Amino acid sequence: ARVQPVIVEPLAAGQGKAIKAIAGYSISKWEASSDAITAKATNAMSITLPHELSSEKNKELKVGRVLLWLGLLPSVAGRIKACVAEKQAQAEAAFQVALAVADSSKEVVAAMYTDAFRGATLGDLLNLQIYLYASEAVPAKAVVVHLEVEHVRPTFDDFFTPVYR
Amino acid sequence: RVQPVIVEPLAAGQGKAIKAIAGYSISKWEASSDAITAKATNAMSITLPHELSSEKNKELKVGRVLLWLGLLPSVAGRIKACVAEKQAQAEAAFQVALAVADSSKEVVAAMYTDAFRGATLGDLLNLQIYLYASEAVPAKAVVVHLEVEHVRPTFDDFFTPVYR
Amino acid sequence: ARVQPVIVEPLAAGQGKAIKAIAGYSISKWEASSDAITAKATNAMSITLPHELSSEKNKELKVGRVLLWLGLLPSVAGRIKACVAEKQAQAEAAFQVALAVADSSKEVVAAMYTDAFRGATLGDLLNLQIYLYASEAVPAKAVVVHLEVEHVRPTFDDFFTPVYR
Amino acid sequence: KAIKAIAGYSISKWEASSDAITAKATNAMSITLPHELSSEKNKELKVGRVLLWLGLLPSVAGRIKACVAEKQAQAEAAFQVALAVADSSKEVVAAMYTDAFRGATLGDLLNLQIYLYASEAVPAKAVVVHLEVEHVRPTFDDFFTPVYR
Amino acid sequence: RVQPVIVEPLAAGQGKAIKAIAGYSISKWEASSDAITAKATNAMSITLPHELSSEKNKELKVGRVLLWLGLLPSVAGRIKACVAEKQAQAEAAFQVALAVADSSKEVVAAMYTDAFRGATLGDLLNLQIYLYASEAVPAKAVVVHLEVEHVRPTFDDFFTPVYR
Amino acid sequence: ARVQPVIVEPLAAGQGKAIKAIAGYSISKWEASSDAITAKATNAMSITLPHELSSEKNKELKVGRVLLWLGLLPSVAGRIKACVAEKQAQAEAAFQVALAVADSSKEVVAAMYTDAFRGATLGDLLNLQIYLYASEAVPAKAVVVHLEVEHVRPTFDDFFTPVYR
Repeated sequence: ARVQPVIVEPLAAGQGKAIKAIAGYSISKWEASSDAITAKATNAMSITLPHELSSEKNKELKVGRVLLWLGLLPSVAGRIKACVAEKQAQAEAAFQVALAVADSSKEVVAAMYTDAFRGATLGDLLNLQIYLYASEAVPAKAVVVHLEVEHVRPTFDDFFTPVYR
Repeated sequence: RVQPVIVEPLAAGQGKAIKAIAGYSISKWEASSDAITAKATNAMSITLPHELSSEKNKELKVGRVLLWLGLLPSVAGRIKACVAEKQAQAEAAFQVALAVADSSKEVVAAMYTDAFRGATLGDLLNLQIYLYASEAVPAKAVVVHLEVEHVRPTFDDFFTPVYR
Repeated sequence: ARVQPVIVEPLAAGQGKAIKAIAGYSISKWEASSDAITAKATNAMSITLPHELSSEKNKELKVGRVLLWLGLLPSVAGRIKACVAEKQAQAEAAFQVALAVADSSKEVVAAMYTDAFRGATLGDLLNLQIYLYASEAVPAKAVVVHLEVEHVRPTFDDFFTPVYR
Repeated sequence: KAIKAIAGYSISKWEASSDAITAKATNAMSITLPHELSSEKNKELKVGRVLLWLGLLPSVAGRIKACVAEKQAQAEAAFQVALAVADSSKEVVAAMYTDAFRGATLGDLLNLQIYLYASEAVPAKAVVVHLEVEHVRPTFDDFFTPVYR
Repeated sequence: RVQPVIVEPLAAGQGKAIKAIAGYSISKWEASSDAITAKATNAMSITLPHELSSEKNKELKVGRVLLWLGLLPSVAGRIKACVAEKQAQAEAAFQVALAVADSSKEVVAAMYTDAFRGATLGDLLNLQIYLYASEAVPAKAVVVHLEVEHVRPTFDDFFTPVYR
Repeated sequence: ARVQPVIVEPLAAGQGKAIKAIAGYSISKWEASSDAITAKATNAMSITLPHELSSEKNKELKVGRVLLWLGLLPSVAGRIKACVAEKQAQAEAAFQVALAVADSSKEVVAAMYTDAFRGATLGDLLNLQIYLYASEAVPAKAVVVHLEVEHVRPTFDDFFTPVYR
């Protein structure tokens, strides 16, 4: 005999529960500037490590969630899709095998790849690619990609480089 | 088992207010704009108020912030705006940006629940807002407001000492 | 481990919790017929008191909520916006400083100005204006505006005019 | 100390403008209600006490008088069945029908008529009746109309 | 029997502050002047601030008030100022006046502990201050301040509702 | 029915309760030699930091009271006023907006700016000026100004400069 009536708050952008990561982990933050693409063409673009993460310690840690949210040039126009995937030698087909995929057309331009990699070594993402694809041609450096990732906190980025003492 | 409900449509302006977290204040002000043509992105400096710009309060610890902008009702098309540090490239700011204020969306407000917490008002001095527009806009047709808050200056206290 | 599944009743128009005002107050009801407007132009239109409310008692009461819901000529066409505001000398800009604003385009053609005036004297609304604006030209007397307001109940509209006895 | 209305009752007032008026002729007219309460929601409310009293533009010679009555045929005679009668000549011009309507729906107010009788012609708008009917508080007239107009 | 003491000289500005009576605020502002010649008495309207002039707060109940004026340091001679309703005669206001602010006296401040209590800000709109001067004064050489206070507007609350 | 009769000690100069600062703070002491001024003219004169206080640690501490007591050349003659204020671009008007102001004419040639700055960063006083004004022309270096200030004690001016060991 329930009939509880709810009100629904419109939600201001940026409002949100934010989701901080499970303990012992530390989300890092870094970028990957886009290249200009031919219209409807789908270029691959490789995933370099951040400077600090190229260190030979951390290349074998353990990675959990991956969150690729795609920013844009504000006045870019067309539909745009992007996703992480295995190093395929070809085109779209990474999308047809991708676990998840971002879209410009739907409110949240983001994708979260939980379970996709937990828990790989951090260094092995070098084998991976992101993929980018757009309905329309776009100018270069206009689709920056903020993929984000966490790992067990670099336990021994604790101290100064010893030299000297 | 199923628990049927009934959505109540909700009119503009009647939503629950967000109280400031305790011990704070609010400090609204305006920041009128100019021009913006085609798909250019004009940038505006923020500008501190009357009572504010004083060395007493230039240190205060900013908390959350809000930035809703109000269009002239009859402006054509779609516009967006954001807050970020003086990027050398005007478009670039949106890319690092945490939130925009899309006009197409049902509600034109962005707020940064974090991002500015623990910050000096003085740092907020050099912190451009931006605009983008798909069309043409007659000058000062658009005027960003902004709630901010900061721990209350003792300011109120009692009066200035009578023996000035 | 929750996953409570809800049903959503479609809601018939006019259904609703209605919201009666906090005690001691009494909502009044009155009108303000619209004037014909030039297309895209934004005329001001002044707020007269209702006959009974012009009485010199009530002009100093205390006003709480204000609810301006905008009715229409059923076959009026274009986008229409309306809002109460300070007596600006100019045009749209009252909208860019208005706390709230009605729209034809969104289900609820209404706006509720709680906190906007609580608690002014009832008489001081004379300083205020509503504003009206439309994407398209409209015929006169086609956009009647039912702004509604409450106040402490007129404590001494209790009795007959004494004359005589 | 005026005679305040009992309990939950709520007085509500309105003037009714007059008309042209010739000497000796009884001049009929009809009460026609505030629009606000003329609704079907509340025409069916229970009336209690009612009284009319009528001001005059000061420069009107001669006596004038009025009353509320049922619709008539010869009209003029209605004073003879009138249960009270306001008059300029009288001490207080007010007339009070405490009893006569105390039980009525406002539905019958619609077919009641007020009458005017100047002795000699008086210019239009020089007389203005005011009614002071009284009735129960509307149940609806408290909570807002639902948002979804 | 005698209870010897020892007066402590007290430096400018170090006196005990007067707290506002509880639940209030403070609302300082300026009111710059002009001219004043010979022994004429120029009159100035008070002028309500930025945030103030809004129908929400035009009713608020004013409490006490303070009015200290600051001379340009090097002005000649002696000047006085007061607050009263628009007397038809400019000199006359001092005569009904409750307090002046003499310059010759050690401390140049007048305050009206009562007199305005229970008053609307709106009434305060029509309420001239005055000046008098024994000499000549270059324009805007003198600038009355004024503490006032009024019950706090809820104003702070939380933010404007996000759905503007 | 009180009528307690008091005696009043004349007070020798220098006698006084002295006022030491609230704990954790440490008053510092430093100077600012005056420049010659045109009669009745009011020059600004900037506030440099003391040598030790220019250190990049302390420039962000917390400042409480400020006490500007003005010494003089003993045989200087005229009326003299001085005050700290905001960096105005003009003349006297800093006095008409100054919270407090010293005077030669009244026993205590001093001013204490409690509440004026509590609690700014120590470094931000660089934006401030003192102002000086005199009824009569005065010779240079004749109106030295001993403004004094305290701050949280420089917590880590504790140790020797490490070099070496």
